[PDB]
Amino acid sequence: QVRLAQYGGGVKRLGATMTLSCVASGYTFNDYYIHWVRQAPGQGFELLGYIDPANGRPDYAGALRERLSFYRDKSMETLYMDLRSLRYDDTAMYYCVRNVGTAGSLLHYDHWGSGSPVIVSSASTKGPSVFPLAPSSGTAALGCLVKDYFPEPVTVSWNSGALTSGVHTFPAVLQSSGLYSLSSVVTVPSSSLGTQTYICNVNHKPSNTKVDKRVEPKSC
Amino acid sequence: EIVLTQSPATLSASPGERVTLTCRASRSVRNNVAWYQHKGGQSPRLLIYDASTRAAGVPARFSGSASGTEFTLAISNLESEDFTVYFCLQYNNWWTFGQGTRVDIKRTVAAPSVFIFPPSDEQLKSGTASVVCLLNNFYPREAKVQWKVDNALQSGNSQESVTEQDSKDSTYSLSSTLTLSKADYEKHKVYACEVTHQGLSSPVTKSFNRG
Amino acid sequence: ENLWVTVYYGVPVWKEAKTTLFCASDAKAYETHACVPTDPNPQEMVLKNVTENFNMWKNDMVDQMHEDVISLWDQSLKPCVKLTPLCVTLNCTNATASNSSIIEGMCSFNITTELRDKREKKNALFYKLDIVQLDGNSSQYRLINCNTSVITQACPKVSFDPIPIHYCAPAGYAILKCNNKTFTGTGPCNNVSTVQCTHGIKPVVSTQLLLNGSLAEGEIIIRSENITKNVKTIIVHLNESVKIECTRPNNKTRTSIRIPGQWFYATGQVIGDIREAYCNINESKWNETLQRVSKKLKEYFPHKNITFQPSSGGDLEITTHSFNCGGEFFYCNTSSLFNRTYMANNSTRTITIHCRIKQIINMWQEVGRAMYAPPIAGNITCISNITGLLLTRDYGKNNTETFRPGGGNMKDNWRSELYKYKVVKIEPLGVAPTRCKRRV
Ligand SMILES: *[C@@H]1O[C@H](CO)[C@@H](O[C@@H]2O[C@H](CO)[C@@H](O[C@@H]3O[C@H](CO[C@H]4O[C@H](CO[C@H]5O[C@H](CO)[C@@H](O)[C@H](O)[C@@H]5O)[C@@H](O)[C@H](O)[C@@H]4O)[C@@H](O)[C@H](O[C@H]4O[C@H](CO)[C@@H](O)[C@H](O)[C@@H]4O)[C@@H]3O)[C@H](O)[C@H]2NC(C)=O)[C@H](O)[C@H]1NC(C)=O
Ligand SMILES: *[C@@H]1O[C@H](CO)[C@@H](O[C@@H]2O[C@H](CO)[C@@H](O[C@@H]3O[C@H](CO)[C@@H](O)[C@H](O[C@H]4O[C@H](CO)[C@@H](O)[C@H](O)[C@@H]4O)[C@@H]3O)[C@H](O)[C@H]2NC(C)=O)[C@H](O)[C@H]1NC(C)=O
Ligand SMILES: *[C@@H]1O[C@H](CO)[C@@H](O[C@@H]2O[C@H](CO)[C@@H](O)[C@H](O)[C@H]2NC(C)=O)[C@H](O)[C@H]1NC(C)=O
Ligand SMILES: *[C@@H]1O[C@H](CO)[C@@H](O)[C@H](O)[C@H]1NC(C)=O
Ligand SMILES: *[C@@H]1O[C@H](CO)[C@@H](O)[C@H](O)[C@H]1NC(C)=O
Repeated sequence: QVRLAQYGGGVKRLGATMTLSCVASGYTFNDYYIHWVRQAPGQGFELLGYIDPANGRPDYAGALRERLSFYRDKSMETLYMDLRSLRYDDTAMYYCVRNVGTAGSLLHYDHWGSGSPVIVSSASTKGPSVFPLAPSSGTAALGCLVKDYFPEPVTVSWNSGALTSGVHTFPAVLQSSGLYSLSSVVTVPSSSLGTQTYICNVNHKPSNTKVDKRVEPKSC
Repeated sequence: EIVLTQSPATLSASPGERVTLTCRASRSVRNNVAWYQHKGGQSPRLLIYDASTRAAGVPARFSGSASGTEFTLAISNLESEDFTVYFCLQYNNWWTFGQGTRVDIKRTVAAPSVFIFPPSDEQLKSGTASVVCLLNNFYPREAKVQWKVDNALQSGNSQESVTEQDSKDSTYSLSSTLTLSKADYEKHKVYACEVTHQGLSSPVTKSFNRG
Repeated sequence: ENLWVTVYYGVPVWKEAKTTLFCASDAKAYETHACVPTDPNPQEMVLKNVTENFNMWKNDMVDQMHEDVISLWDQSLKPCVKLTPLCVTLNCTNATASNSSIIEGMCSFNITTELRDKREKKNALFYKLDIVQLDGNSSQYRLINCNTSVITQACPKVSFDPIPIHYCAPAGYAILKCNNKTFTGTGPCNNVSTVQCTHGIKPVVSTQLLLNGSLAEGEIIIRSENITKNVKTIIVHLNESVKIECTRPNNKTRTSIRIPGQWFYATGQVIGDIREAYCNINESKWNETLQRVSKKLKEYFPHKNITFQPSSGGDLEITTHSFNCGGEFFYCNTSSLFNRTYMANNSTRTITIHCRIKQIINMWQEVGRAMYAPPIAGNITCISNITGLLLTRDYGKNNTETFRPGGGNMKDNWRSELYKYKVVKIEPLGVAPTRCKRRV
């Protein structure tokens, strides 16, 4: 019955100040505390802070007392994060959570919001640089490197979608500079390096650019 | 302060069976411990609070217990939908989270096929020459890759990626990348990726030479 | 052998249960409470060799009298004027007094009066806290809460004040007191005693600390929940009173605006030169009390330092000490008072603190309803006795804990006083065996 809608997110530029909003729907707004949790990729969850919506009392983590701010509006029952001076490590999935508590103590969390992903980078919309990784020369693998494209997603296929034997398009990795890169691989017989033709089809919908790269010629 | 060390990282079972996850606390937390089920992208759901009490609307096949400074999550009738991440939480003090644990499909032991990929000459013209290692069709998740250039260990300046578990034969595929510049690519002649997996009997290493 | 059943009436045993509690009144009153209910004289007896568990968190009558306070406030505020037609657009320039930035409403507007012919121009005096700025030109202004709720003026001659109230048990229900001195808010008392009704609990409304209350028996007592270290509010009860002196130095001119039989009250003009209202604290009593409180709090926490800061964020009800005195509501800067630290190993000097006062106050637990305080003429002086603190804690880290004031929820203030009592239901029909049959 209760729902925690979240708004704001997507891509934010480096060094800027960002705002997230949440709306609670179906319960007594003054009764429950609200906590703000986040998850970086490849890391466990950690708590930023919490807010009492009744009197606006916040509390913050030790390492982030200077960069955060919480507040709320009681009439539209809306809650807001402000985070100042975004840095590259803040790439995370952000959630609000409702907290169950007694008259004197706080307890487990019950509900989790829909969330709001945040990608921090200062990079323009750009097509992919495509580098044909050389075939291994009974089963031999060949692949390709997609590098420095923004934003997500990217489409990779082989032989115009025909060569599907062991296609493994790995998930996109955000580099330190603020750009995405990944490696796409496929496996063929070792003799087929000398006979079969190879196409790495890369398409980028936001920049809308498509290159069918030659991975075949360095069969050496 | 409090560190919840969840254990192990990965558990494997067939559908319908029983499975058991452990959460080790750094010190005494009384029984202010909860367990949550994490869906594949959606909002996580509360399973168990106060270390033994099943929450409302939760299926009855879930169970949980406390053993002092150790907490146990048991699933009796593990379904196909239940192959997901679960994590342990504590609230005796300031709030901390464990690493979580993925439950995947059990199958037989599968050895990785390993390939090494030199930097492309297009990448040399760009100058961002990076080396690729590939492991294909292995089981389980335990596997480990190291990077050695001129038999010298490289760490930090590398990336890893794992495919999702294959829906047909339950195996896995892992790529790793050693990022370097042109000048960093010039100091060494012999490049190698060293692969250790429980399916393999040894740290099998693939290698190549420059030029 | 030869035992048979027997029944006994008037059995001294009880259970714990919820009930509705009765209340008392006073002879003199403001004039539902003014003449009712009865005003009896209570007596107390000691239950010798009786041990009983108490818990000041789980007990129910705190919520009951919280509802009673809300209901009495609503019934008192019900026969009052609604200030709806004052929500028209205000044009304020605010340059009449010697200094204008202190108060910043001095605001003309149109109001219907006594004919419903056409609205007439009037002007009044207001505080900038109760005034919000509309869009566009800055000289346009609006009342603060009229975008959210209706605002009612309190009639000045029916003003409610901390009249002491006795809570009477109904028939068949008994009240237990726990006269032990070192009661910790939970656990078994071996000093149980019974009354018919409680003493004179006053409806005190205050934030960041409580005042005009009772005093502890031994030294300073600390009450807190013990389910987890993550606590909402920790109550500190003093064994020694400290005196506070509050003052609003200026005199004010009440003016009346006629809207039918109602008569709206506003401020006309401040008399004389402007001075900012302020409060005074005996410095030696305050710092000695803080030292005693910190060195008593480190019993719970073994090896970590103790450090104080004022609260951050939120509305003025938690960033400042807010209370009522006379007919006027005060908000007191407490930044200088709570700046201390201590390592874990009689009336000289006076701290003065600056204040601000505002007329439109929300209900002290709830938004979506607000009331307008009437202006009070003349200078106001107040003296009060502060009896305890309501504190919260930060996380902190190794070697250092951190405690800061809080307590926006008004219910914990009354929970700081009704910790003694508990209500039990009498079960007088215990059966027994005996060595006797019945006549046949
Ligand atoms: C009609 O009625 C309403 C309800 O009664 C009146 O109240 C207004 O409602 C709107 C809509 O909810 C609010 O707008 C929001 O304001 C947020 C903050 O804006 C100002 O307030 C801050 C002061 O409060 C806090 O200050 C600091 C941190 O800022 C804390 O430490 C402190 O404890 C306080 O809690 C100012 O500091 C701040 O700089 C602003 O001046 C906005 O953040 C909020 O979300 C927006 O956030 C981003 C832009 O900042 C962006 O993502 C979006 O635009 C997003 O919308 C939102 O705008 C009003 O604040 C609120 N006014 C109040 C409460 O006084 C309303 O006034 C009334 N209409 C008229 C005409 O009077
Ligand atoms: C805590 O305890 C202290 C100690 O008693 C207490 O201070 C006293 O408060 C009362 C009421 O707030 C004050 O009494 C006022 O005194 C002035 C001067 O004598 C009177 O003019 C006042 O009369 C008002 O009310 C009348 C009836 O409505 C009106 O006709 C009249 O015009 C006034 O508006 C009122 O009786 C008293 O002076 C102080 N001080 C002392 C030393 O008694 C304090 O209020 C308690 N509570 C709190 C929250 O601190
Ligand atoms: C009450 O205690 C405080 C804290 O010890 C005293 O404040 C200190 O006063 C000395 C000089 O008297 C200053 O050098 C310190 O910097 C003050 N510390 C502060 C403000 O934190 C205060 O003087 C004491 N008051 C009385 C009347 O004894
Ligand atoms: C009050 O209770 C405490 C709890 O142990 C006890 O130590 C103390 O002696 C009691 N007070 C009296 C006067 O017996
Ligand atoms: C507390 O005292 C220190 C002393 O240097 C001062 O720097 C700080 O601003 C003070 N804080 C408050 C809230 O008064």
